[PDB]
Amino acid sequence: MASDYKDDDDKLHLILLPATGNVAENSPPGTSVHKFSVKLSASLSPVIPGFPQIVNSNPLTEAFRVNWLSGTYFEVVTTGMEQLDFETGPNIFDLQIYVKDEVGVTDLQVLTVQVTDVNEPPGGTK
Ligand SMILES: [Ca+2]
Ligand SMILES: [Ca+2]
Ligand SMILES: [Ca+2]
Repeated sequence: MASDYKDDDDKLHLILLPATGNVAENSPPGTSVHKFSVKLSASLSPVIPGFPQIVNSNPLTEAFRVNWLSGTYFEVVTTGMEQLDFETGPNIFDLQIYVKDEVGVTDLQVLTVQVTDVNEPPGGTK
């Protein structure tokens, strides 16, 4: 009926199956965690600034954003409103990302973000 039908073949989909992310704790500011690509639409029309979209996240975590590098290439950037601390406890969170083109294409995916403990500098507060 529909499930048997290859619905994916006759529709546009993102390049690089989603989705994983991993950075060395919150040590690097504004450093991309992972990059994802989108298949070129037949229309190939340009998209407005702020490529769609972050719909949800697994709490408690605030330090991520979407960076549209160009055309159909983008990556998630770390260190936003607040920084992430390993000592807090949580090390992984899933981000529900919604993707929409100008033509009206749609796709929802989950992006896991991992936090890795980073060693403090040899010099610092005594
Ligand atoms: Ca740590
Ligand atoms: Ca630390
Ligand atoms: Ca450490």
